[PDB]
Amino acid sequence: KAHPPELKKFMDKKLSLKLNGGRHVQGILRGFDPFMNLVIDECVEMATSGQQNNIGMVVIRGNSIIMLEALERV
Amino acid sequence: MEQTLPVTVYEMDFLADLMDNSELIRNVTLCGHLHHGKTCFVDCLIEQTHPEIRKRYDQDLCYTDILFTEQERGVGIKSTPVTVVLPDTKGKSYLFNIMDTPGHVNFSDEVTAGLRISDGVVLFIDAAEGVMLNTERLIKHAVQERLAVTVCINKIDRLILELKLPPTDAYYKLRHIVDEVNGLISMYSTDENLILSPLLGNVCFSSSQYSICFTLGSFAKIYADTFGDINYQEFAKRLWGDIYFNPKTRKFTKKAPTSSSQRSFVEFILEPLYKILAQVVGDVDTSLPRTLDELGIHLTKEELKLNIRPLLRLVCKKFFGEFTGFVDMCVQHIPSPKVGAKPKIEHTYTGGVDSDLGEAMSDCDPDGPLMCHTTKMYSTDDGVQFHAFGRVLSGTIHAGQPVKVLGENYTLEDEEDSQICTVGRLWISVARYHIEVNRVPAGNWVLIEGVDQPIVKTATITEPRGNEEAQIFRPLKFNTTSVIKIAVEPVNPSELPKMLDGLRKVNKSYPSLTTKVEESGEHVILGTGELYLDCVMHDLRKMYSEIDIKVADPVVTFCETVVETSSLKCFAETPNKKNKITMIAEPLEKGLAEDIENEVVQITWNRKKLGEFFQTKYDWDLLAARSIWAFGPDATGPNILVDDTLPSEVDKALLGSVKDSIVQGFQWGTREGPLCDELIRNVKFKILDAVVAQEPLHRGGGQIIPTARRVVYSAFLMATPRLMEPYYFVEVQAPADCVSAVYTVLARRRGHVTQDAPIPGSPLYTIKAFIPAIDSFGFETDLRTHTQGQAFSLSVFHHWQIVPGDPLDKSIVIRPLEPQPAPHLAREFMIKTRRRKGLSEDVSISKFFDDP
Amino acid sequence: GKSSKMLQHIDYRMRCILQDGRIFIGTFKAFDKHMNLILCDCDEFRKIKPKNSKQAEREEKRVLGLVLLRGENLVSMTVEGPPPKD
Amino acid sequence: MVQPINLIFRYLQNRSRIQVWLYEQVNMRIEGCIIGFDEYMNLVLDDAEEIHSKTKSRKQLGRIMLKGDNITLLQSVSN
Amino acid sequence: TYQRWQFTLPMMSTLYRLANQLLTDLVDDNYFYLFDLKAFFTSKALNMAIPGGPKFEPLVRDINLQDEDWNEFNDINKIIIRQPIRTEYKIAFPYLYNNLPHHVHLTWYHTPNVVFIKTEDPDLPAFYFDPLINPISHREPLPDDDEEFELPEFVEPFLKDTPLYTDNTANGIALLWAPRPFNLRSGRTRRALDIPLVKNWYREHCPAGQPVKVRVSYQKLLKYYVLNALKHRPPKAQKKRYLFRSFKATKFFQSTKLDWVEVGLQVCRQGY
Amino acid sequence: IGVPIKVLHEAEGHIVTCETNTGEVYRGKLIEAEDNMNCQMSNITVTYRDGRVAQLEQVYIRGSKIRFLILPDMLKN
RNA sequence: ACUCUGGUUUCUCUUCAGAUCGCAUAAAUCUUUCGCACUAAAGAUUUCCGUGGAGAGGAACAACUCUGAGUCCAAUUUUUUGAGGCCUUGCUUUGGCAAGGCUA
Repeated sequence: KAHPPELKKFMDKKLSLKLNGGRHVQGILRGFDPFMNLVIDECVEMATSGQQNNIGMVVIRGNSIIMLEALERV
Repeated sequence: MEQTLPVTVYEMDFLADLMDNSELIRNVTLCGHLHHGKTCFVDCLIEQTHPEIRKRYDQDLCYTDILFTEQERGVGIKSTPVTVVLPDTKGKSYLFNIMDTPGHVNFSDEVTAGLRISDGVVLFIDAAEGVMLNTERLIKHAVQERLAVTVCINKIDRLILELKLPPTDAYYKLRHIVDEVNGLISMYSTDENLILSPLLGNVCFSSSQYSICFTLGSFAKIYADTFGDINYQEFAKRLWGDIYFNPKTRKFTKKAPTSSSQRSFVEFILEPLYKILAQVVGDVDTSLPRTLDELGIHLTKEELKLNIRPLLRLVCKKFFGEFTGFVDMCVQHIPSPKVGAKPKIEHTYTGGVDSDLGEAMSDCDPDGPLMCHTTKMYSTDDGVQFHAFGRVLSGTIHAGQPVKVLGENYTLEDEEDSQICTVGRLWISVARYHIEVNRVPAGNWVLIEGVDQPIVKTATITEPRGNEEAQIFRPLKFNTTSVIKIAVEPVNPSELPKMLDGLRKVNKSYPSLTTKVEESGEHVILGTGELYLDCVMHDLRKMYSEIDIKVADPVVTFCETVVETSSLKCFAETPNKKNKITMIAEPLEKGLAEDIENEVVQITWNRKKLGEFFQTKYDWDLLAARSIWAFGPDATGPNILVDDTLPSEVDKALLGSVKDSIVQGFQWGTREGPLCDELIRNVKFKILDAVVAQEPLHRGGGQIIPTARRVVYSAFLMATPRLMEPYYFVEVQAPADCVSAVYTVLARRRGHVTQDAPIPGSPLYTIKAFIPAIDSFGFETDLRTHTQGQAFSLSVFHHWQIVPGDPLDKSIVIRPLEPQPAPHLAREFMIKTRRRKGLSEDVSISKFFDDP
Repeated sequence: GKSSKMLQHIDYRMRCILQDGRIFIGTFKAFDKHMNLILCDCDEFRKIKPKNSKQAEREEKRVLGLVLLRGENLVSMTVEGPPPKD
Repeated sequence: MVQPINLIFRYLQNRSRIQVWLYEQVNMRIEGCIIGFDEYMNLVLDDAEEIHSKTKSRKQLGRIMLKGDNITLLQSVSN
Repeated sequence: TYQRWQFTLPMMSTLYRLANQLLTDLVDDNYFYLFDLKAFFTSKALNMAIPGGPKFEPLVRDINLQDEDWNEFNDINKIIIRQPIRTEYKIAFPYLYNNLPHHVHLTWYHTPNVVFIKTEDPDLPAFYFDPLINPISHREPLPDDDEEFELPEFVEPFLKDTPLYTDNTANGIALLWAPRPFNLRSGRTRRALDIPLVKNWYREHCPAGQPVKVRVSYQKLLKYYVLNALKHRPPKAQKKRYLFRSFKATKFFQSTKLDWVEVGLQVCRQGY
Repeated sequence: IGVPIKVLHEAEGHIVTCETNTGEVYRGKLIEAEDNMNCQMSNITVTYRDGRVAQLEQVYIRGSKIRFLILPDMLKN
């Protein structure tokens, strides 16, 4: 038990993620954890106005994870 | 549907719904050597799927051997495909289009039929006997067939209880088996990704005799159920191999610690199995309850009072539960029909994958044109009607639909072989009790009923009034070639029409069976071996044509062959003297015949690729290799037609106007042969020159082809010819104490023991030989009789060798009942063939020549 | 000790109103400890539950098939009747 | 394979000023230098300040304890 | 009533050890190829003779060789002869090497060889690589240990306490391959006369170098067995009336117990 | 083993839809139906609550924001 | 682990059994078969040699061993809450309903 999420196929691939509060980010998955904490290397968050701000590698928790969409071939 | 089916764990509606899905159907064939355990493994699968059907304590419930010949003879006769829904390791339920092919080397035709209606092959290897001749042949054929492969190891109970090797030695034997399988794979594979290993998840360890199927993932999941909170995938990734486990660090170390830690697999997989099998089979009465409590299984007083073997089977079935590991491995390796649609279309489907119809077929969309394909044609219980069997590459075949069943030669230019029929009342692919259905989605295996009228060997059912630009799926290419011939005639000639109707039916039934009537009126039917033809007769005289038929003595289909070069230039002229062709014969360079016959040198390629492959590999002149005309008798034929006409004397365009006729004549001649009316192999007929008239009325047409055949026969006769006979490789597996008797038996059949070697881990050696097929009739009975029933052997036509003597030798007498000596074989063979075929008893070098 | 409260409504047509406000009426053929329900022949209606509606009884009714209602958004459930033979 | 826990531990050991977004509330987040983290996602942020993107105001609170449920995403910042 | 005989594994092992002299000590039934009941039935039905087996009168009268006159499919001047097809090669493949094989029972193909290394010394362990078994030549992308593949402290093999060998383990594994009464562990007490202790000897191939009288006796015994087997009409459904129990119910009979010698002497006097 | 997790694991290989708590409905082939409600599809059509529909070559929604899932009930009978 | 119809042995009778009724094997009659039938085959029939299934009755000692049955989870991913409030539009069953935009 205590298996991690499906981050092996999406690891090292540029894809988008939806975070809570209406947040949208795009980056490469550098790894995942068992509590849904994933590492987004070279992450860029798209604001509601249209502009995107690059925040670099960040840690995303699994509670506010809405859905991930692979932007490349998996 | 208002049908009737035996009780099953799944639901018939659920099965139909799963079939409607396009990416969850497993099209697999359980290829495996003779008596490896394939049929018993399918029986275990059925027993899990069908609760009512259970195996008897002594006689195994062979639910995949429907035919009586397979029921009593013991060896599997034909493939009984089963389509059943079984769960997986994770829990998702798939459906499997299994096809339990037989293991006999003679019955390789059914295996070849199965692969064209499947996406992957599950090779079966017996643990005790390792790889065998049939196993290696099936591996080579499957890899050449471009299908996924998943080797599984069965009969582990033999190692655990009969052979009694220690667990470390058991792992050593298993690793050697896997290494040999991988090495054999790499000999013919193309992509390096085609690797097999328990670490890669493409290996299963089963025991059909006791239902002990498992794998790394499944058995790690068994630990997970027993312990909990264990990462089954990652842990199983460390459960196999040379790495040893270190209890002190609670981690698996690549370098073996403590100097006494066995491999991970032996430590965790083999040990428990050994312990449980030893407790069940050796100490049941004393320590049966404690071991059962430790393992968790509970058995009632009645269940624990069984015999040792059924009790062991029950305990193993309780311990391992369902065969989840096999399904998981098949899902992992063998792709879905939609995933594998493109490889199938590229390989077997004709007309090209890049074509529009090819693209539609590759899409594998049920809402598309119907382009199904039926490999095998099964027979009804009564033996009157035939039920074609195949898998739908596209569309959805439904009962009562009108279809256009394209035959085995329904080309695009000449659709004359098409027969517009009305398929109807089709069932699902069950083993012992078929289940009806209304439609058949693209991907499932459909047993149509009504399209059997034009379906002789193989056919592709299409959609009438549409798909006008369609092709017929490529005809099957069998592993080995049939060389045995047997004339058959009814005892009472009154019932001849019944016997010939039965012969047509049995020709339809057996894929590789070849039947014909020669100029002598004999009803010759071919066949791979000896037991093959015995089964053919036991079906012909007792199932289809209930009359009694008399079968002559078996023979071997000899083939012509030229040794020396052409004696002189043969000047053959067409009727009315409008054309005068000339051809010079020459034997083909060694290896080129086997390269063409293996489809390596494919004339289908363009001029550049064929020219390069001829100038480089065959060392042919860059100008000589650029004038090839045809490929002898067949598309893949051992003869090469070369346009050796000098341009200074012969116009290229004028020769091209007769090029088609010349190629057709050369093909007909190479199919016929000048010596014994047999196929001519290992020759290179080159047209030295030719005279061609202008008008097509005078030149070509119906005059060039007979002149071409005459010139070909004259060229193949002028050059010193020699008959050839099939030599069948025999791999006798006998105890090392009896290998001397095996060598002694093969001495009296003009055959040399090519290689003797012991089986790694098994006391029985595996002697390999090459006995000519002509004198190989009954060799199995002698080998198993001179050894008091302790040796079994098989056969397969490896190659052809020249007859010891000379065919055109009029100085050698013959005898009616005395076997001709070694030097007097070729002339005797030629004379007896020309007499049996009823042709003229004399074939002189000036028979078909122009001057006589 | 018994646990028959989930088995009494199992296999019968129940109409459950979740926390989102929709009412799913279908054959409750699946259950679990986390409140995950399985509705065979389930119809979801978000306008109003039709119970003797004079103007209309089906408003915004969508058929799903094998609907899987998660237990995280479950609020309450109501039994409508027994299941059919098929 | 860089996990999120190892990256959070490296950001806590580096003492860099990182910004964390509120879970279910993107209008206001926190920013500061976290000295260490806990097992329940609660970190001890030194010189933490609440920055609201709607009003463009920053209110500093000092050494704060950020719970793992209130913070949804955390990114790197230069200041 | 003595209807069930279910003994423990060591008891059956001791019984087999005390009776291994009369047992044929076979493993695979393939050693009786073309010498089984089906083979004998096929030989008798085909008017042929297996050299090691019996021969009976033909089931169907066979016409003479001259009855046919050089038919197109029977011309000797066309058949290529390499080896003479013996009666064994015809009884083995009846459908391919015998014209008109009416009522010819087929025989089972070779079952896989039972490669069971029989024990020879109790001192050696149970699962040991015996010298008879051919040695295995010891010549895997194993993942590195740098990961965190750590197992819980409670994870252990299922039978860590259970040994891989036992005193009765080797003996128990021996009884797997044995004559049928030894193979089973629970049986019904058959009648004394219904247990032939010498049938397996006759059924096997005759011992080498036996005199002509012994070979003829073996052939006659095989003929009697084949006759009793081919005529094995299943028994009919009786009403299950016991003549002995009926006479016991009759008031004109008493019951007692006496030695077989005394009863035999009394029976001899009564017969006189 | 739950009945819903077993139906999600056995629902792989066929077409099904999954609606989240925010109204995002992704319909397609359930490539991965994990026990933690993680639904991974390939070439899934995702329609949001506003009405805009798009296609994703590989989408993966976590089980924390799962509202409902409609799969084919033919495998249940 | 709470309780519960449920003991085996043995004797007798009836009835059914084409299952290798029996991991054994005989006898007799007829029929066809060549003789000129212990030394012979085939087909059938019948009686024994003695079984299994079920039922019924009886006397010995087990009363529930047995088995079948009636009987420790608050901190992500479901059940110990991102929880409550503001405005607009159509109907107001003037309670509020459905949707959209915000503070939390």
